[PDB]
Amino acid sequence: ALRRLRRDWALHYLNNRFEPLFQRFPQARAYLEALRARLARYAETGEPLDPAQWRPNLLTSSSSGTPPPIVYEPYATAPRLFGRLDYLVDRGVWSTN
Amino acid sequence: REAQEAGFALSTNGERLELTGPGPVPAELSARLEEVTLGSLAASAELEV
Amino acid sequence: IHLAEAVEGLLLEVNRLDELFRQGSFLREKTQLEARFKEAREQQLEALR
Repeated sequence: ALRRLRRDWALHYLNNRFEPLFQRFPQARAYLEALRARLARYAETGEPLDPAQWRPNLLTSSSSGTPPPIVYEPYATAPRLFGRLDYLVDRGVWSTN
Repeated sequence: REAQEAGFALSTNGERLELTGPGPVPAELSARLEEVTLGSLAASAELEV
Repeated sequence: IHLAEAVEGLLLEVNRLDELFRQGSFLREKTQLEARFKEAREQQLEALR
């Protein structure tokens, strides 16, 4: 019950912080809702949030379209074409974010 | 001063501490006690940073 | 980039959540909850006694 109280108090507080962000980024509604749920989960459970696991990866740089994004890849391999999913090793175990 | 005004003695055993007095401690001053101990811990944290 | 800075602020909001849990109102609510549960426990125990 105290975990429930922590979670719902956190949700009530974060509503005021996410509503302006909801208006600012309506397209990011799903991501913002998931992040708010994760923050509530951290508030109740106490599990330390990983910033590297909840930081949106900005693959693209905002281009004006003039000139449009032009990429030349003479050495066109699968990691260099589709992008490679990097991994980190902890205790000899593969992991990624 | 806000606790002894209610007739409660603040017993300390480190950063964490409790109250000694007749009957159970009411909610307000118990909340104040745990509030100040949590604040002291986080204040040591921000002191070190 | 605006989304990145906003989500960075949201990630930093973990400290804001922590300091909300040291505030007077939330802690008073928590102490009232634990106090009602406790007094239920003592009333059950004294009924048994």
